[PDB]
Amino acid sequence: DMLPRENFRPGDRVRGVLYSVRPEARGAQLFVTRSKPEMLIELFRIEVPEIGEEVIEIKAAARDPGSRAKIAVKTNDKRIDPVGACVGMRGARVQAVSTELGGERIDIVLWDDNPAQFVINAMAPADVASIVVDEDKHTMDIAVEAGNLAQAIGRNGQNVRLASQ
Amino acid sequence: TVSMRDMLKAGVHFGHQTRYWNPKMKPFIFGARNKVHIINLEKTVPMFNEALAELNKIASRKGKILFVGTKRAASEAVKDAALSCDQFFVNHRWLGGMLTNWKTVRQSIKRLKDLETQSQDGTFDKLTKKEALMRTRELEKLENSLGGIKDMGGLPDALFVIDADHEHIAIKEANNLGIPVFAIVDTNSDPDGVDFVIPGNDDAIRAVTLYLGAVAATVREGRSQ
Amino acid sequence: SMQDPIADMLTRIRNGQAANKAAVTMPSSKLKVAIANVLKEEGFIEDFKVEGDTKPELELTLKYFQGKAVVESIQRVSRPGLRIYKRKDELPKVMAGLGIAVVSTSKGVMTDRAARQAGLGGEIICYVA
Amino acid sequence: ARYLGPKLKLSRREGTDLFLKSGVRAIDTKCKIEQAPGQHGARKPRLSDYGVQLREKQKVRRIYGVLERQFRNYYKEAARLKGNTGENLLALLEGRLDNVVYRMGFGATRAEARQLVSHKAIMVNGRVVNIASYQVSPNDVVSIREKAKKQSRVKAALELAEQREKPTWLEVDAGKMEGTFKRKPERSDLSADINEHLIVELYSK
Amino acid sequence: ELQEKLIAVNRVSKTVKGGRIFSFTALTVVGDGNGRVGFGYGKAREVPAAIQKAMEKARRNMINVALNNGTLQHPVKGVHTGSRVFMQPASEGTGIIAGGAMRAVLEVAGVHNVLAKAYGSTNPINVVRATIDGLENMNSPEMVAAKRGKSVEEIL
RNA sequence: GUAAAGCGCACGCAGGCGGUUUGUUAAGUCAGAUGUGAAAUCCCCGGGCUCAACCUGGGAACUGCAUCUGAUACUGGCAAG
Repeated sequence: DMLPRENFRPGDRVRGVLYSVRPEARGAQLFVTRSKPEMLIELFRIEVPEIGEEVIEIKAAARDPGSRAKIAVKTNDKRIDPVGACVGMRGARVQAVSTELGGERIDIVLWDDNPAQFVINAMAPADVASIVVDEDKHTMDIAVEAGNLAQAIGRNGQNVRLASQ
Repeated sequence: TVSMRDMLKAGVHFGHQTRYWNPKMKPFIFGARNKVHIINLEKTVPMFNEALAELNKIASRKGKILFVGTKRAASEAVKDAALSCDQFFVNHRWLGGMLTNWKTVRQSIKRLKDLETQSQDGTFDKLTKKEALMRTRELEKLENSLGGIKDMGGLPDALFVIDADHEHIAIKEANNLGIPVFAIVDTNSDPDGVDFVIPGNDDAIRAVTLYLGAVAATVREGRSQ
Repeated sequence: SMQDPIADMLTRIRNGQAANKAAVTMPSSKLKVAIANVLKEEGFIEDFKVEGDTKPELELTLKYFQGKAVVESIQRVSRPGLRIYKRKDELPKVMAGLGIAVVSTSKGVMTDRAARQAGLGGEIICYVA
Repeated sequence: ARYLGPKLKLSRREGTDLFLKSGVRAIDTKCKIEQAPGQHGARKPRLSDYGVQLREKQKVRRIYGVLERQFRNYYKEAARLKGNTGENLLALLEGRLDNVVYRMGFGATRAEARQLVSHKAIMVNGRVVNIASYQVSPNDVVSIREKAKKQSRVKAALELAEQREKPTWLEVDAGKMEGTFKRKPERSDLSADINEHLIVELYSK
Repeated sequence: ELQEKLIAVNRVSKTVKGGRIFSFTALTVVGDGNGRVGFGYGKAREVPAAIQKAMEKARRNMINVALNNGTLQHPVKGVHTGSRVFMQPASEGTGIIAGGAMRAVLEVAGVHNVLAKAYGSTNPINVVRATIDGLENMNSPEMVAAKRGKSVEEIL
């Protein structure tokens, strides 16, 4: 349930969503898993003041935990910077929120009315010349230059997986 | 979807007296019978249809609709409409800054919820009689005000309104935030704040009901889709 | 008394634009007609229509793009009180070229750019933006 | 006609390293480069709009070692000339003979270069030029004369330069001790930290 | 990414039975160095709080401005209350030639090159508003083309 | 309108401005040319004093005035409506 590389030590606090109490010998004990996207989602909910008041809505939160993450959010018709409000001063929300995950590489991303734009805005940070998504079998096909492709793919397809997810 | 004949039967075509009109409603007016303004059903119907379509579309993307009507004649009906399509509503007085000042009103909602829980799920009873009474009163107050919107969570993605002049505060709020507005707008009302104006009789009960029902149906359809 | 007809026409147009009037009618004159034509060419109005024999009425049909009016500004420059004549080098550029300046030249009334192209200046009637 | 005082003080005042000392020893070791000069150094309240501009102007002036009237004249010239004003000004500044020499690497500091120029060490197209403000043109070869070629300081300067990045707009020969001013530098070739625009604004009061 | 400049801060008083209650008004303006600008006017008993409020205000209700490269698209007048403002597009290198509150708004907006005079009143709050208005009204060539039913080459 | 500022109200000479159509004129207006608008100064590209100031070659400019030849939409004159 923990990170692969991030090793905890005593004196370090950890916040997580607990999900099970399995009855062991001589009574049960609490168990958590501080690696889900629920953890970063609630962390940004406790972080952003516009998240509670419905000025902006969190459309999708996608995380490869500890490694790399991309969440797409939009403003609920206020002409408001969702990345600027969910970022704080100089990243001072999300770079603090990444400290909740233990070093997450998180990207707040834009989203628009039509789903096509959302998918095109979920390919950041990478430009997209054209996108041919299949209307039948959910198989959006994005096409651009090699330079953007590398950034649109990432290490083990993180960006692709994130966007796809 | 909704026919012209039905509308006529309801009393949509009737408007307010000529001295109380707004000249911004001059396009939607047809004529004046017995010194009372008649709304043009030829211009109304298509607009209404369009509005309905829009609503349906909104529903389809899991949009939150808010039904506003604080006339007190059609308070019962609007609530019913809301509940049929399991959507939210404000059938009693609109709290000034319900949407613009959501974050404060979110606290109120929470409080109300807590009160409800105390009333129902706790089953504790054993409370000082005056205090208990006070609590009950508070609960009643909350229910009346924020009963429909308690499960709304955030802000709505569209706003259906039964009277534009009466609910101008709501409309204004929706404009400031940019929420789409779907107002029923009689001849006395102002259509400028409204996005999807519906020229029709706000006052008559049957007409109001008709307006509600179709909308509800469309929302349901959207949900189904 | 009525002293400047072109000016009056311009004013009328402006008022129409303000008040969201579809079409604006006025008593016709040749110069006025020419101006209207020019405007149409430059795309600030939809169409103009003169009608009548004894006392004909010019009717312009105003244009509205995305709610708001097309004729953002429209000022007389020459006026009976104080006439303005420009030489082809001194001809203005309204809104840094985005607007037009109606200028009456020896070869008829035309936009400023047109006049420049021709190689001639004249009486500057109005700026339109 | 020259600033003869403490050089590092100026740098401190500015905030940045102005390159007023050779660069053998790092500036942080020689002085408290972060702390401003004088009794009230540690205190640092945010400056005014005018003040920032003034500071910027000073920085540039300090860097090249140009007094105010001269600077003003240069600015005026730039304004007169076609193209971007600040850029033009920068180019003009660069064009100074002493500056060019420094760039080449015959002077450790700009001051040193200036001194050399003064003392009839440098030639421009085989003619001894003594003026530090002399605007060196494109394709104008500039060299150390045979008398001053034996000096140990010159070689040291060259060495220092070699450690320092080479400018693209020149071409210098260490053995021959002659450099060709190939072209007037582009803005991209110069340092990005200099806000020329502020300077321009200051004089456009 | 957003840059934010506190233009002015002013102490304002309210007389009460006891004496004078003082407070502070902060006028700020924020922009992304492109078209987007927004001013905010915040008020509080202490300065920093007021400033913060102003900033918050600014960050919502922004406005877009069509910018031809670093400068404006054509000379534009903007008025609001006493402050009437003229601003004129200018060649690369010239810098923001403008005074006070007006300058700040321009800078955030990401205009680099302007010639701008503030006639009339120079009351910061009004003048910034005026500037904003001017920016807002200013139409682009493309926009004008769209309006008029023409191509961009027809307009030049 | 309330900040300084609408004659107390009219008639009315001089003056200013003048609905609409056609014709004509070509005064205003515009175009081109010619003559002139001293040199220096200013500005542009150059050259010479080591650089600069300074000196200096050529240009541009001197927004005007006069005359000649056109243009005639607009303003004016004259003639008819």
